[PDB]
Amino acid sequence: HIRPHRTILAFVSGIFFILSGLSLVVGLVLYISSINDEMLNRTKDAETY
Amino acid sequence: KKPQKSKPGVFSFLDPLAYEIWMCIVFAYIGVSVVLFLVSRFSPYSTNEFGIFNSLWFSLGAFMQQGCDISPRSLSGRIVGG
Amino acid sequence: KLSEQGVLDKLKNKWWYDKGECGAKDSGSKEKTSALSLSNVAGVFYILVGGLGLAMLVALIEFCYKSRA
Repeated sequence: HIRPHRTILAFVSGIFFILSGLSLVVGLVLYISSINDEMLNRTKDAETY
Repeated sequence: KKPQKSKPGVFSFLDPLAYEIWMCIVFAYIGVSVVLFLVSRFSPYSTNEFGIFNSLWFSLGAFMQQGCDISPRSLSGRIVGG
Repeated sequence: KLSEQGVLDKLKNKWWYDKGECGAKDSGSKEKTSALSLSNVAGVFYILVGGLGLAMLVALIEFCYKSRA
């Protein structure tokens, strides 16, 4: 934005934004999966919630 | 005790999948359409048509298994489609 | 004499099983059905993101072949 010449700066910055979100998805998918199976292994009881 | 009828919820059709899955389908929907636009509209592109309004429409038709008007013709476009 | 009358078998059936906290039909009676979790279908998401990254690597090497040509 400071230097409008050398137009390659906007395109490369777009790639870092897209690779940021894809890294955030596999962060959330691995997070939610690691939470769900830890509720699964515990032994069920009638008196415990 | 006499059996009584319980009214189901209005969104009970969403029950065979968990709500954590329905969130990730929307996240995967946005992620493919952004990548498919970027990988198709490069700097030398010919006569390409995959804009962002076409790329959201292609991904919506592919999930619902209802077909599409147009298909990717570039190899990187066919990978992200398949 | 007690062994042939089944009295030794009747006593073992009483203290072991009838005084048991959980019976065979106790755990057998409880069934439930569960929704699919993310951990079941998590591998298809891992194929999907890896399918995205390979498409970007092909797009780089094709432009490099176009620039040489």
